[PDB]
Amino acid sequence: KYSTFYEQRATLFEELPVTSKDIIFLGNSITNGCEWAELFQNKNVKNRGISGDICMGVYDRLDPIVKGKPAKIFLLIGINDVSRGTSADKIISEISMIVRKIKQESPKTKLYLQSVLPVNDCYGMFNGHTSRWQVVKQINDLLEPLAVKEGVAYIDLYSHFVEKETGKMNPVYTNDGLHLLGKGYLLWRDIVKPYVD
Amino acid sequence: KYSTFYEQRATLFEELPVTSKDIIFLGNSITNGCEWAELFQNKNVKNRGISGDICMGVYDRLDPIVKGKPAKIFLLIGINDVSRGTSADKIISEISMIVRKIKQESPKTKLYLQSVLPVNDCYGMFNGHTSRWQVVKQINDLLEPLAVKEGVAYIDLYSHFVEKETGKMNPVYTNDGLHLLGKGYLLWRDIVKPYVD
Ligand code: NA
Ligand code: NA
Repeated sequence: KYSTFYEQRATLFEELPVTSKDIIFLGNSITNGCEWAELFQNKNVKNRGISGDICMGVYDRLDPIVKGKPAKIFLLIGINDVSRGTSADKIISEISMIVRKIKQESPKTKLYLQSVLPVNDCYGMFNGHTSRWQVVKQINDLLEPLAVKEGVAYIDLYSHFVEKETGKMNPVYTNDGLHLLGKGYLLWRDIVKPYVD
Repeated sequence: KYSTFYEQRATLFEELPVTSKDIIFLGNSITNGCEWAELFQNKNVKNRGISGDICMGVYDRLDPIVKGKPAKIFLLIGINDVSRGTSADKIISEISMIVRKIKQESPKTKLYLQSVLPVNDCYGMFNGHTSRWQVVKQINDLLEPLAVKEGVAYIDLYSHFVEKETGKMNPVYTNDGLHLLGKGYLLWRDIVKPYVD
């Protein structure tokens, strides 16, 4: 069901042009689930999220995005690779490939690496994801130095969504332990709005 | 997974305002899967689709849409009720409730009833949907008179997507027998673009 949905969205994305004014939100279902243009009241903000996507899935569909030379790319990816048992090291290594590809194909694009969001097992759903809540911090501990090493920005969403007493996502923003309710996207908007306009 | 995703999208929709200039695309995953504003290059076009949605699910979340008094509503719903074994009669009866609610809460809104799209069992997926491909025609045969009886428009997408020799969807537009590839959304755009601008 992922590969067919991936192909549906990816072939649609190849028909929608990307211009140099565009602000791209790129990632998996946490990106897919939002109406980003409405959330920011900005016609230039475009959704390139695909539910279920992994790091190499994003890498393989970069061409219709970088060929447009967009203004900004906000990237949030990785949690689905955690659910497959992939280590934080390999995930960082695959995110590094995405960063280098973008920097070489579109050097004027501003790239923003967003921290992987925390998860919570309290609702008993997506146990492949939520049982590995400790890996989220392992990834972000490596993701921020990668951003500095490559000269791109790092956005700490994690600290605003997490409960410091548990290390898991605050249940007020989620109904399944992984995805966001409307209130979760409003918090996300408040954090990244300065980077958008 | 449907009820949690339904709540995620519905609570997001309650935070996104609807204005009198807006053109709303309302329905299930076939509506959810498109970036409608990009497809028409129109900032006023907004996505209100929810994967898995049924007729009463649409009915129950009408308030944040009709309270904005939008300019146009394009509705495509029903195929998920077919997969649950519901008869065409009851589906038409529930679509009638949606039409009356919209006409009473926002009488200036132009409502466009779109034909249910054909399905195809050739890919062996979504057998609850694709095994009942004959019900699609039963619904559209009742849906067009309902549109005339209520003074709203009926848009025949079915005739452009179907193979006349089979009564099922042309496989060139789908990779699973139910959802659309990018080429399918381009055909949809060509059919309804006159009704949008
Ligand atoms: Na909750
Ligand atoms: Na096909």
